[PDB]
Amino acid sequence: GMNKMVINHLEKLFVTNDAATILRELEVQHPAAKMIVMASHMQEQEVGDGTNFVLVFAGALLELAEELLRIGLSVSEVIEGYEIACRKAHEILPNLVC
Amino acid sequence: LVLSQNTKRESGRKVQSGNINAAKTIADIIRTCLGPKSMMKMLLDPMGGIVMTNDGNAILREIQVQHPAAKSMIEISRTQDEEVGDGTTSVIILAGEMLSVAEHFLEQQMHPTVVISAYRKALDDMISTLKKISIPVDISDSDMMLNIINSSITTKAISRWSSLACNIALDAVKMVQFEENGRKEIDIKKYARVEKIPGGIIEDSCVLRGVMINKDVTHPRMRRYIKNPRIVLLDSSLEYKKGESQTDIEITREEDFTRILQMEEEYIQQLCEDIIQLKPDVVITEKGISDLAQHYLMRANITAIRRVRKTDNNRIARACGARIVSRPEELREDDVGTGAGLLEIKKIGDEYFTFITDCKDPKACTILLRGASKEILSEVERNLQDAMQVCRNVLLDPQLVPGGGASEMAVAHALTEKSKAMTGVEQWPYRAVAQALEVIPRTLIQNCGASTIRLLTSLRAKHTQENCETWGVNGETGTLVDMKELGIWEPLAVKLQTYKTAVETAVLLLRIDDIVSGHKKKG
Amino acid sequence: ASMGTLAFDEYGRPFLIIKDQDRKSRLMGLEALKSHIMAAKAVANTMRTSLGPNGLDKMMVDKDGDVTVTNDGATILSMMDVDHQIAKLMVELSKSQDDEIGDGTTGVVVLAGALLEEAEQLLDRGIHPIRIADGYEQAARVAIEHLDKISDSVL
Amino acid sequence: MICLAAEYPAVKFCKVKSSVISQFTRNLLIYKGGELIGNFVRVTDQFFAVDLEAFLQEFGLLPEKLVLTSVRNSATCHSEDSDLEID
Amino acid sequence: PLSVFGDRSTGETIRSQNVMAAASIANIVKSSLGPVGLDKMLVDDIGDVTITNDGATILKLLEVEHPAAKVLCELADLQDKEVGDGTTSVVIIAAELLKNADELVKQKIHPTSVISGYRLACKEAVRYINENLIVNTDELGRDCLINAAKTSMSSKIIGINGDFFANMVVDAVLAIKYTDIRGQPRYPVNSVNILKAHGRSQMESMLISGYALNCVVGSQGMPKRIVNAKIACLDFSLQKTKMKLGVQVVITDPEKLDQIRQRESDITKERIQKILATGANVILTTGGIDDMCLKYFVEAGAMAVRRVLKRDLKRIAKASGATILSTLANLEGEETFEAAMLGQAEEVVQERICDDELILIKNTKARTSASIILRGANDFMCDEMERSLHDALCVVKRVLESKSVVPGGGAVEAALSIYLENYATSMGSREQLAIAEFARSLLVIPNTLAVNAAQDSTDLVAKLRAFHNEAQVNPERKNLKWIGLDLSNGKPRDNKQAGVFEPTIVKVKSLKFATEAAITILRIDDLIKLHP
Amino acid sequence: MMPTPVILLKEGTDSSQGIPQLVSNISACQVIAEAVRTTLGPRGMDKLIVDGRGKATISNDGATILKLLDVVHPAAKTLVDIAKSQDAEVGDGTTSVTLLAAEFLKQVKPYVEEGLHPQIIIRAFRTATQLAVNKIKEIAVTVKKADKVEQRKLLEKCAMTALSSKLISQQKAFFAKMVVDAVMMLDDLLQLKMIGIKKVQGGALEDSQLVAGVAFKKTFSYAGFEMQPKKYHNPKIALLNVELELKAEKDNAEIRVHTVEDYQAIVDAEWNILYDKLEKIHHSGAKVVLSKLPIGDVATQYFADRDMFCAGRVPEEDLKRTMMACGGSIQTSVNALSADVLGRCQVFEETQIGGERYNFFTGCPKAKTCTFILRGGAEQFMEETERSLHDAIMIVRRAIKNDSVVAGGGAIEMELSKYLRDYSRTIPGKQQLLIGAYAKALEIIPRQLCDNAGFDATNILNKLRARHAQGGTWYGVDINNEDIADNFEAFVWEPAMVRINALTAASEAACLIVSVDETIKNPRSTVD
Ligand SMILES: Nc1ncnc2c1ncn2[C@@H]1O[C@H](COP(=O)(O)OP(=O)(O)O)[C@@H](O)[C@H]1O
Ligand SMILES: Nc1ncnc2c1ncn2[C@@H]1O[C@H](COP(=O)(O)OP(=O)(O)O)[C@@H](O)[C@H]1O
Ligand SMILES: Nc1ncnc2c1ncn2[C@@H]1O[C@H](COP(=O)(O)OP(=O)(O)O)[C@@H](O)[C@H]1O
Ligand SMILES: [Mg+2]
Ligand SMILES: [Mg+2]
Ligand SMILES: [Mg+2]
Ligand SMILES: [Mg+2]
Ligand SMILES: [Mg+2]
Repeated sequence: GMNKMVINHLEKLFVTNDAATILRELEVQHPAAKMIVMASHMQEQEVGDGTNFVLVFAGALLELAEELLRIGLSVSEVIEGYEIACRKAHEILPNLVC
Repeated sequence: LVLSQNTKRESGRKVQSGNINAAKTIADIIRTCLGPKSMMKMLLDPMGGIVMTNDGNAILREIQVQHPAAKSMIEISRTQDEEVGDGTTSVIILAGEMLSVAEHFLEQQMHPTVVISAYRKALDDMISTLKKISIPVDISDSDMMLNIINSSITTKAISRWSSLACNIALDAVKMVQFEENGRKEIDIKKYARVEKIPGGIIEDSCVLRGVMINKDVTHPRMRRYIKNPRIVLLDSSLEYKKGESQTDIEITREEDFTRILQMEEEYIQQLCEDIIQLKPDVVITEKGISDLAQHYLMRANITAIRRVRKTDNNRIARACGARIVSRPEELREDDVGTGAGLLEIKKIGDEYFTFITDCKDPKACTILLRGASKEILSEVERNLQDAMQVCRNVLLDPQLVPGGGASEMAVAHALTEKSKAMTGVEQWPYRAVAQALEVIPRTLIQNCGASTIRLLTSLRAKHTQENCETWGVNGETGTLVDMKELGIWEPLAVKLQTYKTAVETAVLLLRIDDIVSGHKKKG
Repeated sequence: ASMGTLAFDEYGRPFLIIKDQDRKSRLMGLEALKSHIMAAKAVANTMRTSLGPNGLDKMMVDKDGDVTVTNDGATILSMMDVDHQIAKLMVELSKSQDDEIGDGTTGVVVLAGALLEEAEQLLDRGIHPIRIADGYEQAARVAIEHLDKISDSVL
Repeated sequence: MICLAAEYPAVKFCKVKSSVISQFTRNLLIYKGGELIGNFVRVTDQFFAVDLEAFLQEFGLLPEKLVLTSVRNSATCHSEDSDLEID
Repeated sequence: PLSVFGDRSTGETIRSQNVMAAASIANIVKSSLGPVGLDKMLVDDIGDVTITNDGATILKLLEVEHPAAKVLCELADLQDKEVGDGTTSVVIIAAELLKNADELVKQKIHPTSVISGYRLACKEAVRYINENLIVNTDELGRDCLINAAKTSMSSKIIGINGDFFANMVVDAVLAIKYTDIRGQPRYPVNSVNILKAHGRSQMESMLISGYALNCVVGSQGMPKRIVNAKIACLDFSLQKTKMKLGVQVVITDPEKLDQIRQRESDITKERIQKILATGANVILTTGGIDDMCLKYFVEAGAMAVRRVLKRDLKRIAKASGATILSTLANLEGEETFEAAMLGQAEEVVQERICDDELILIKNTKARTSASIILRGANDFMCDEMERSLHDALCVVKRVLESKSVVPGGGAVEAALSIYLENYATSMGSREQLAIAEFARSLLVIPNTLAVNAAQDSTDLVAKLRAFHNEAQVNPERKNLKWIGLDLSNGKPRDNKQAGVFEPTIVKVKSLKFATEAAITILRIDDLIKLHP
Repeated sequence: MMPTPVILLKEGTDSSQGIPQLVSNISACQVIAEAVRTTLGPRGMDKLIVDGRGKATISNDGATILKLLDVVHPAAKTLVDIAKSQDAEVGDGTTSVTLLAAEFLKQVKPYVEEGLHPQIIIRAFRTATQLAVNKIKEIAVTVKKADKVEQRKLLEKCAMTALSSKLISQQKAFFAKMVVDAVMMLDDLLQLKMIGIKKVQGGALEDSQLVAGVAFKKTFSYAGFEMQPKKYHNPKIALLNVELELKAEKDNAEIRVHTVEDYQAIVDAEWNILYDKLEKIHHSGAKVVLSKLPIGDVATQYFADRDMFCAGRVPEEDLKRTMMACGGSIQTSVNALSADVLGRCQVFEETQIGGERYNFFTGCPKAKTCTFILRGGAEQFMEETERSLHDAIMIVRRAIKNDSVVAGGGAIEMELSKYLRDYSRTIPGKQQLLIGAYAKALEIIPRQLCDNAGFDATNILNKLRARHAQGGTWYGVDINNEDIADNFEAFVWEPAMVRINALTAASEAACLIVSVDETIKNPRSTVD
């Protein structure tokens, strides 16, 4: 990954490749992006790493949700399938411990 | 400061994403205006007029945009409308779908040229499959032509009066058909004029065996009803006029002034006598007719009409079998138009209209439209234009292709089956643009109001069978129907043009990765 | 020759290096030396007329309208409302001469002006300015030794 | 004037704000060759397009009024070398 | 002190500014080079859209204020004028040459030495190209023309359809072939009328064996098809006669006015009667025709087309054997029209093309002409097809006139870089560095080709340079001179075998023009910009 | 792009991404280096920078020039940061760091333009820097003899090399001897605050002196001060932190009396408190009294009556320096003024230096401090003299820490370039180009020296390359002879840590600049 030079409203200079820091310094305005940022910050507070994973996975999930909604599915059905798959993934994850 | 201060330039993935999104927005504007269950839209012109239609071309024409990709899509709509006259909404939707499909791969590390090559291969295979699944048409069977026109007009507001509109369009097209010097033509634009008079009822609309103009006799004493007129058409005025060279006179004798005026009158009389020599009954001119000329014609019992437009005069010549002559002294017997079976100047509403409506074997016609208002009549005229364009497309090319998304699914399945033997990097865009054709059944189902996913899956499973190329979606009941039973068929030429135009629009918009703006015309 | 450099990019995007670089001037190379020598020459030529018994006074008026008729070079330069940086350097030189010795506050300015005037035509012939400074230092050492040699003592 | 622009391509219909150049706004500048020719403002006092067309044509201001080709033909205008036949 | 009313920038400041302007102009078009290049969309303030890939068009449409950038813009325009191909490559090469020359100058290398080195390097590169890197097209046959056209149309809106468009271009060029004095076969491209019309796909574009006019018959009464046409080309208007400014009609006897007015049109009547009595069928005139003459032609059952372009009329007359007649006057002082002035064509029709009509003069005799009708999705696409088609026609003309072609895909650039790097060591001291930098700068083209394809530019160019160095060092491995880039797979490939050629004139002219432009901008060391 | 009815970031946010952003960063670094190029070498020139207030700063120091610039480019500020870092860690090389970093970036710009992955360039820089630092540590010359005269000579040579680029280069031997003498008297921590630097206008550069003691300006004398003697031949110094004047006993103290006798007693008590403090000071035997707090006029007159010297409001730094030089101790209470808390100096004297009165405490035999009294004809003259002396002092201190020296004039960097090129000629080839670019970039300093001197850079570069290749380590640029010479034998010496830190900082800055692919600037808040 490549570091990013981010200048906040106070002209302070941040150069980093930490996703949480980039989101914090960026002045996000869209409420949905704000919600994703809050999820990323919750991940940072709870664990301390994996924020960029949170952003990437959320973006991929929402893109594929848009695809599913366009191909004729309903929002509730997509949500139910996502929850079922998340439960299945949480079930599978302990079996992958090396 | 190398370039101008107002010059704006951007490049990269941002330009591609913006172009694809603009095309998608253009598609989404008119997505809900496809199929027999389409809903009309009201367009407010900058001039104050109201356009009320569901035809794609008019809606896209009455919209001003800034993004150049949107302008390209508007031009594609105009090209599809001008070339074949039908399938205008379908091509925009198809282009948007292919552009979204291409963006899918563009987000990955695939170069646009690979996508373009796959698109062109898919277009060639699409053309081949469409030609393969076509069926012939016997144009001598009026029933088949009427059914084709009906299937063309079921999606418009004129579908309420379907048989009347189909008969009008078919009769007008067959009547305007002409052949000369071994060259066939239809030429709906010039002849076969559609004239709309608000009021009355649409059921009273009809196609005339001749023409009709908004003109009245120049002098009341002339006959307003002639049984079997002989019609003479002219370009030149029937009035004394100046010459090109400066021709100042010089009068010294007393009687020269009176003599000059007498020669003016005598010239008018000579012109009128040359006209009368052919013994006509109606005289039509594209320019003025002098009052003395009116008197001299009236002494010979001749009806004279003046200030007729050149296009209307040509239409009259085609209808009554005459020839426009600009020099009355060079008027031959062949120039006199015999073949007009009736001429009648009658009153409709508060305006006088001239009818020549009993012609034997006319090569021009006027479609008299009567309706609730000007907007309704404009929509009816657009629908009739679509019907006549479809009729002439069938007459020129007698092939036929199943409609209602059956052809889309059949071609998609054929291309998908062909894609199993590629084993290349470009097979993915090939398959993904093959499946992009499923948008037409998808939007048909969506407009019908039924479940998209279940019906689309059922249709795909049906098309996986061997003899199911004609299985499509019923656009008004949301059920799978064999289109050889429903009867919805549409010309092969329209399908070919739509697919070519959509694929080439996608190709054109996929070759752009930089936008520069703000520079002046500089010539 | 001023207002920095006008490129604004190599590609088209904005290119800002220094705050308010559009309102900042800059002088480069020999032109800066020429301007400095010209300013110092002007100051020295102004101050040289007040040298010696036949020198003429300068009438200085401050911002309040007060009048100060004087011959003291250090006072004249102190009350002068210069803006050029080299002129301020000349004023500081005169004040330093006043502080350390108290006399000859005009001779220093005239001598510096003449030195820079000669250095101007030396630079026009392609000599590096540091070489000129080194030669001036060597000659100053020689002159100081000669002054010590020819000095005389008083009771 | 948008409609008239289609009829008369040679004209250069344009707009301008009053601020970019108080009585100016509350209470049609024709230029030909760089000098003012027509000097009519508040033309609403003296509506649809052909009315304005007649209003301007009555004073010999609007130029006198063509077939719509496929799209266009022009390619270039330079030393063509002509279509020399032989020798 | 100087008191000049303006801005004066001198030395390294102005040198860097000039190099910055050249580099910006280069970067404007660097992304439109090679088959993996992409088109650009240009929007005016009016809102017009011009999708294009041609470098000359892009640089002509842009608004440029820096003179050092205007120099490269007119350089591209000149390269387009005298060659027609390689307008982007010449700009890129010139900008890179200027960049490396400035880099050398900043190391206290005098600009005169750099200019001398650049001149020597350019001369030696041209000599090496002419002596080692040219393939005679005599033994290749017709395949060389097709391959050259396909290579020219790569990186264009018609690149994929090259298999068909190259055949169209070659046939069109060979149709207009003629030989002048000295037995030189000259190919007058730009005599092929390019007609654009949206509608069917690209593959429905038609090559007309004859000529195509973007004009229709004057009157609807005339027939729209003549089988055995007798074309009459005229250069005067057929209207009512009007006496000249020096002649004025003054009538003293009223009995003569009617005769005057009668003759006023009877003169034109007699002229048309002669024209039609000689046996003519199709009449084309640059001037206008009024309704009376149109009715004369309608009655005669002939064709009459007005407002025909002068160049189109000249092409039709030369193709069909007709002679332009600005007037009907013989050396006997009479008013006559001979049948020897009539051109003949096997057919003249009026076809409908997407709700519009154009006149097709088909299969003219005494000479063969050609025209191309381009069908596209919209106007912008047709414009791009026309530009690419003109580029292909120019390339084919260059290949046919001078029968030498060079391998494409950066093979020439890599070979020249290696050869000049070797040769620089044998000439001068500082100009040796100048020639070395010229050789290095020549490598920008393969680098840009690799970069635009998102391939490993450094490794690929290193492999190409290794191949060419082995070819030059080893006499027996001399067959590797044709090794060029294959951006489809991102690996070196023998481009001569693959069929990637281009005229030698393109490379030679681009090199000379880039060297001259670089020298011109390098000679500047001071700028005075007076305030208007 | 599209209107996007709800925008993602704040309106006015600027974003740049891709190769153009990185090459723009490299160009900005080039501009920053150009802003300071001509201040390098014995022929370097000073720069005059004027701030908004109109004050002029004249300097030959790269760090000072870069700080005075209002650099706002995010990439360019890294050069200023590394220059300040070099100034903090070493004190010299503030121009070399910026030149080397910008030259690294310029060398790798062509490879950046052709789509090379920045991580490869970063790895190449890391490897080259590690190898260069190892080579410097290997070939640096050290003498393990602990000889006083040899160590003194090494210190003097290092100081002369550090000073031979400033306006005091003509008297560089004099100032280097002064600096070396000043540094060795520091005890163990080499604290910079123990070397006072006084600037007095008027006088020649050679008139500046190093006081083996402490000197400070006279501090606002009161009435009766001129009656005190101004020279003592063995004075005892009473360093104090005490306010010696009539004042309220405490801020919140209040006196409540109901008798005139108690009123008179209170007045006499205040007078007796002051006189008791003064008498306790006087009976200690001290003759010079220095206090951080003000000394009142009554105390001044009392001391004058006893023929004693007083000086109130002395700065805290000057009191600490006086205590370190003399050996006493600063006292806040005068109750126990034993002989162990009183400083002693051989001679105290108040003299005039160019229109200012200064107090001199000379003759201290165990003094751990010094005081430079810099004479000059202008304020900026003295400021630049102080900056040059600071550079020399930092070099001498670092040399005290470790006496490892290398030859200057680009000789060390020519040797490093030769070694790096030889190493790069033996690797597979992708890293070969980058390490060769690093080695070629290591040639900027001798080229800049030649350019500033006005020579022909290319000829000197070729001669240095030929001599280093054919054997020879310390061959650099000879400015006076317009040729090359063995700079080690020419006593152009530098501490090895200077070049080590310069290379480390330049490489880190280059890697940081290269590692960035996108710059985002949020709109400014509270613009007003
Ligand atoms: N009754 C129907 N049931 C299902 N599909 C239909 C029916 N009538 C028309 N269609 C389909 O709708 C499409 C025409 O949609 P329309 O709104 O006319 O778009 P356009 O105006 O662009 O032609 C045709 O492809 C045809 O196959
Ligand atoms: N099929 C191909 N394979 C490799 N290189 C090619 C191919 N076709 C063209 N090229 C090269 O791409 C380069 C760029 O050509 P282009 O930029 O399109 O022409 P112009 O410079 O006239 O715009 C040419 O030098 C040519 O040698
Ligand atoms: N006598 C000398 N001869 C040649 N070069 C010298 C001499 N003295 C110093 N240098 C060079 O000058 C450079 C230092 O210049 P200076 O501006 O004083 O400090 P900085 O290292 O901060 O640039 C060193 O690289 C050194 O090689
Ligand atoms: Mg992590
Ligand atoms: Mg339809
Ligand atoms: Mg005196
Ligand atoms: Mg080309
Ligand atoms: Mg130094």
